[PDB]
Amino acid sequence: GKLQDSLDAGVGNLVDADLAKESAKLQSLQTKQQLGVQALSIANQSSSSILSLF
Amino acid sequence: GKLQDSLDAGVGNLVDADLAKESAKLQSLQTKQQLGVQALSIANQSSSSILSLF
Repeated sequence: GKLQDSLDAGVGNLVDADLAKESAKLQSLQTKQQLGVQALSIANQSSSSILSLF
Repeated sequence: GKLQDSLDAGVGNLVDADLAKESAKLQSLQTKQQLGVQALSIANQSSSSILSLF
C-alpha cells in the first residue's frame, strides 16, 4: 500500500502543473493579448496617411 | 516490570509531541494560509492596471 502511494506521488510530481503560477500567467497573457490587438490595429492604419498628401 | 515502564516513559518523553501547542499552531497556520492566498490574489492583479493606460 505504501509503495503504490509513493508511485502515485511520483507520477504527480512528474506531470502535475503548478496552477498558482498559472493564475498569474493567465492574467498577464490576457493583458498581453489586449495590447497586441491594439498595436496591430494601430499598425493597420499606416496607409491612411498617404491619402492626405493628394 | 518497573524498568520496562521507565523505558517506555523515556521513549515517550523523547519522541511524543505536546499536542496543546499544535492545537494553536493549526489555527494560526490556517489563518496564515488564507492570508497568503489573499495576498497572492492581490499580487496577480498588478498587470491589470496597464490596460487603463491604453
